[PDB]
Amino acid sequence: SNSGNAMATAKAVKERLAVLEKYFPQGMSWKTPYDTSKFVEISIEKVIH
Amino acid sequence: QSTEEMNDYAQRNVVPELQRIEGVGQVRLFGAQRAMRIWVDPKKLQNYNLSFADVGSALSAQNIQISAGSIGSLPAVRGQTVTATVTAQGQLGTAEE
Amino acid sequence: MAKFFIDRPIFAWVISIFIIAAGIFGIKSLPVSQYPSVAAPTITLHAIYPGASAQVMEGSVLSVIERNMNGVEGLDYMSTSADSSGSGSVSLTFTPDTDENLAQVEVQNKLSEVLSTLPATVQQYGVTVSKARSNFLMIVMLSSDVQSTEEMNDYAQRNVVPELQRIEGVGQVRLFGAQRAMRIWVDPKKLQNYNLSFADVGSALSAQNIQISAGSIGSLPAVRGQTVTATVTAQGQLGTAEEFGNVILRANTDGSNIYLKDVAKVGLGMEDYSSSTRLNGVNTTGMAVMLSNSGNAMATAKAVKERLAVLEKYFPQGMSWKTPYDTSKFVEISIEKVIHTLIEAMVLVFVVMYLFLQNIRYTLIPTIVVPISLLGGFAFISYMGMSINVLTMFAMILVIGIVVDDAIVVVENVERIMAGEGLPPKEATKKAMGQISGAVIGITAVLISVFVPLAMFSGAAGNIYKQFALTMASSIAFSAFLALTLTPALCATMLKTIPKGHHEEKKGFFGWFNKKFDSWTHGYEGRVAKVLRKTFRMMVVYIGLAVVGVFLFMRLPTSFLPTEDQGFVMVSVQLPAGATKERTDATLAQVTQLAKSIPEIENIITVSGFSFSGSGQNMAMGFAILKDWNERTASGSDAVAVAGKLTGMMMGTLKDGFGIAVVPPPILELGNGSGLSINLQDRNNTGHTALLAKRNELIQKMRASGLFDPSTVRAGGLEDSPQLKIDINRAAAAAQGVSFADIRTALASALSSSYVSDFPNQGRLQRVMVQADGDARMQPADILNLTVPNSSGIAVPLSSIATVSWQMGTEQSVRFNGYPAMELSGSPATGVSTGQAMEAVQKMVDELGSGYSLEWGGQSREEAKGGSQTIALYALAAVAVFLVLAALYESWSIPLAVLLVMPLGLAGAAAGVTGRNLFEGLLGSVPSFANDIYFQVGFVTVMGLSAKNAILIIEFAKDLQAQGKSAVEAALEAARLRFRPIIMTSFAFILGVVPLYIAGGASSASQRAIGTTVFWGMLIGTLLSVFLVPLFYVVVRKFF
Amino acid sequence: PGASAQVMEGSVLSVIERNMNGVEGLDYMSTSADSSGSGSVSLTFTPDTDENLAQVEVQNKLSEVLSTLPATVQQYGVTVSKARSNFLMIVMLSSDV
Amino acid sequence: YALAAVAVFLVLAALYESWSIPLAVLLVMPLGLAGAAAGVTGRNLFEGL
Amino acid sequence: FKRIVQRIKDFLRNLV
Repeated sequence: SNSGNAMATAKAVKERLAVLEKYFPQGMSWKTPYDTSKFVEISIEKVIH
Repeated sequence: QSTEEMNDYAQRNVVPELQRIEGVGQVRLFGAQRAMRIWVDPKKLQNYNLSFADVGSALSAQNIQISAGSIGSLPAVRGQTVTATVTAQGQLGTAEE
Repeated sequence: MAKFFIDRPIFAWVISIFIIAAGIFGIKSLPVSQYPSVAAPTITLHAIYPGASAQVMEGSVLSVIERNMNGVEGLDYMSTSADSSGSGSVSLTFTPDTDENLAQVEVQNKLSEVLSTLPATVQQYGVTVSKARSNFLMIVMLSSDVQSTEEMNDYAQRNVVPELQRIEGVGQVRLFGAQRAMRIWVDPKKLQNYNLSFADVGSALSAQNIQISAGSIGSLPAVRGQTVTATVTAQGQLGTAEEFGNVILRANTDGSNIYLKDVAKVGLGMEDYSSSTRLNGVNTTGMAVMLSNSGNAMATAKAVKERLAVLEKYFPQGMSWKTPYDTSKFVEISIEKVIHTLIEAMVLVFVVMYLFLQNIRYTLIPTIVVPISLLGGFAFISYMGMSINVLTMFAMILVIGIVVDDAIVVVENVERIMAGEGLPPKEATKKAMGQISGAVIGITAVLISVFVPLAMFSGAAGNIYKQFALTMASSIAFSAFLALTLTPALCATMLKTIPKGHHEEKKGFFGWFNKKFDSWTHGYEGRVAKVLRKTFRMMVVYIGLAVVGVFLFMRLPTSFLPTEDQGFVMVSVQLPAGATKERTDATLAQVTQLAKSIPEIENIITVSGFSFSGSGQNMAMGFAILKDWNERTASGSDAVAVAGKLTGMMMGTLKDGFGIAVVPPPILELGNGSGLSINLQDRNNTGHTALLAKRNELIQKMRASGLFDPSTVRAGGLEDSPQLKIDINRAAAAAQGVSFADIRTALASALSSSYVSDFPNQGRLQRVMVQADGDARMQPADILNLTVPNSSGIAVPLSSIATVSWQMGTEQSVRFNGYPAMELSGSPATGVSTGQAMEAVQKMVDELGSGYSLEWGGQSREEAKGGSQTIALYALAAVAVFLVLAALYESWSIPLAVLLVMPLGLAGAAAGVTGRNLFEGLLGSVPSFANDIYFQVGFVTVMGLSAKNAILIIEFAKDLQAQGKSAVEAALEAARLRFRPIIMTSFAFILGVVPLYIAGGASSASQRAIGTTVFWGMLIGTLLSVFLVPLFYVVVRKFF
Repeated sequence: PGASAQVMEGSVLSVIERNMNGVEGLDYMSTSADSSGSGSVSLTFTPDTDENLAQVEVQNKLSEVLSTLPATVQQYGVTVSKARSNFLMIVMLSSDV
Repeated sequence: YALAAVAVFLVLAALYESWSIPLAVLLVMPLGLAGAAAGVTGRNLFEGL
Repeated sequence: FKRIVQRIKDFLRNLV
């Protein structure tokens, strides 16, 4: 969203998906193979180091 | 499960939860939720002398929501002790119907 | 700064004049209401779909609207509710710090997207988007006992409502009565006689009652030479029942012209017929007035009453007006209490000051300074955009005492210096202020540090705390600023030198009191020396006291606010399912007479149609307005006692149905904050039966095999009721010409009303409704006598193509966050924290298979969050206090001696609450005190005052040691020096809080809570402090 | 359409105007109706009132009140504008062809 | 005009530690008012003539 | 007018 934050939004999405997994039909999983917040977090960590 | 069933489950359970998350602007499913699909053969319509509009009109006229009402409704005669809700289905829910 | 203003009294006076002016201006421009806004924003939908059941309403309207609401900014949760009344609502709750106006406009813009996908009748009626917030002010009742409720409702809508909403400060006026309408009551027998149908009636009404738009003559693109243009007007609408009865339904070739008036009766009526209201057993028309944001409640109520008194002149014979409830009285009483407490505090301060300092001009300084500090607090409150209400007025009442101390300290120190060294008032003031200035600065910093955390809480509780926090902080800051500038100037100017060499060889009362107080001070110093000589034992005693106080504090009940006698009781009446409005009205008459049998009840308002459980013809409720608090002071005349008496009478009198009387929570907008509220969702859309079975299983698990006080565990809905189910054979209906949509129209007009057109009625449009005669819709056997047209246009009864049988169906449906849900309530068994009970129910819900989730609602949503925020805030507050004291004393270890006084106040408060609870139990009264919001506020107040006293003692002790005295000698001298001011302030503050200890009347529950906490905490803390603070100093100096 | 100035004023403009009382920072109101079935309500706010908050509040109240207004008004809706009445410029276009 | 006079009075009193010096200062405002009013009246008369 | 009634009883539902 305009004025949204990538890292916080991605974390919220992943936590909500983990919570919702408990109600899935049998045999159903979930993945996020594409995620742009990983680069942001890793780069921030490297600069902090 | 096939991609159709999974798409329907996503639209009904996952998408609203995701778009209720803060910072989300839009969620796009690369697919669609389910629907009742009628696949008409024009040759059979010719055989029976019918039309596409006939199919549409028959579907519209025979599948609707009915609001029956109630018995002993609020303006009532003197001595009314029984009130009830009336119900009628009028709607189809399966492909055979 | 003090030295600067001691030489410039007029500059200090000018600054104080500016402060007074700012305070007056702030008071002039403050909103006034009984309570502020504490709940979060909420938007509701309120659609009408006539003639439908809960399932139909839900699936066809509410789910469709709900699905387009995921995406509005700042949405916390969402819910739906449908009943058998033909109306439903969608409720959207929003995260705090969300603009309610923006939320409402966004919800409306989302509704506009899917509005066209709703049933046609829903679109005809429209959907109303509004905000749940209501700034309710009054109820206005019109009673006649001569003319029907239709007449009174019409008169109100036409005359009274427009006049009230033109008054200043009025934000909205709502009429609790249906508008007028043109009603057509069709007899189906006559319809079948003429081979006509309800559809024909509706079509004729719509075709023959319509607006005509002709146009004008000589419109712009006119021929050459045109000189005149005129507007052409033709009226094509009907306005009387005789005109409507002449509508042509069938123009026969012979010219018979079957008219509308020989198949139906046409006359003016109402549009609901659902709800009825009465006042003491007579017909009434109620109105609700809502104050506007930034409005003054007292002024608006007075103006409304004046307007109604003027308008009373033109009422029809028999009609009278009455306003049985008003919220402005509460805030009026609170302001009067503030003024009375201020006057009493001034008188008490004068008395003690004159008793001790032996002069009349010493009493003048507190009198001047305290009101100025209060006015500065008022100015700050206005600047921050708050309002005058009960909570802010209570904060003023409570901060009066501390601002009084802030001046007693300075005046006492100056008077001591003057009497001791014999200096003139100017030199004495300079010396005293040089002594105490830094201590004053540190004390104000500590007070701000302790009060700021109360403004950082979250939720409705945080909103409630913010009032006290901001008001008190501003008052304290201004009091400190005044003590550093204007108090020393007043001391140096208005005082006269004590005759040099005088030993106060007074006569009569003054000499005697001086001698006795000197003996008391000497005895106090001896006891303190005894305490100081043996230090290990006293430290052990202090640890014991602190541990016991902490233990007492932990074992206290937890609550939000104590129920208050707001002056009325509520009654809810519920009858067996399927009962009719006539039986409910009989029961309501019984309830009215029973209320009449109670002297404590002034007016009784009964409303038929809905209850606490919900809507229905078997539901009802009543409002009992009690007499004034003054007329109700003896035992058993309080709201709880009146409710108990009414309930006991009802349980023995009423035959059909049951009634319950209760008192509402202190704040109406904020729902009940007691119990555990459970939402049981169905993720897989199994069905109603499965979810009901799971709810029953969960109820059994909670009650039989849990810890929940089995009594309170019950469902919060409305059990299923028998219904009539029509089964239609598709083949049979197709064999004839019935099209399943003619059935829809026929039933919708026969068993329920139909909204066809709109007509003018003396200037305003009103609905036309066709509902069919009552004789044809009373019995189940009447359903199959209804007729529906064929393709050929002939009437065929429903009996041929349909059957009807009794079934069981849902009476009410609710969704929570987009899934079918059930609602449950509960309460902890005994000594069980809410956290473990919530964990237990979460485990039980997990025990149920997947597809069934859990969600908290109301206060349980906030209580799910741990109490870590409070702990963190108080820990940070303590750290800040430590740092400020270390800066003040230029030490790391001295500040410790000041922190050790916190347990003393905590123990005093907890012991006082426990003891008063036990005493009331002995007297037979049920416990009424808990660890609620007011307890926390009072604890903060007493803790700050004790910290102030300790800080002053430690400051005096430290300086004496630096001069050469040992630690023990310095502590003794500091205690001897601080004895008198501490006695004075304790006396004044304790006796000024005493009135809040015995409070009784309006809002007296919170008053009593604060009074108990403050009184006992202060007394015990001061008694322990005057003996233990020197011990703390000595120990801290010895150790480090 | 089809309503006289009196009907338009008493059925639509008056209803909106009466419900417009209590809006923050409102100075005065006026209405104008005509024989051609058109009408308008003008709300003037005090200076130091920002147009955006007043716009949002006025529109919220208007939506709240529209639930009862006449059917044809609901079909056409109610338009909103907030621009200066007085002219800044007049732009002219001239041609001889 | 009343607020202007009051503000001048209070500021002078705070500046000079008196209640009488500002009172002496305030006595000059009527002279300025008389001058201004006489000037406006006189220019009106002169233009009329 | 059902909507006004719906509003009043929703508030009442909440309190008790």
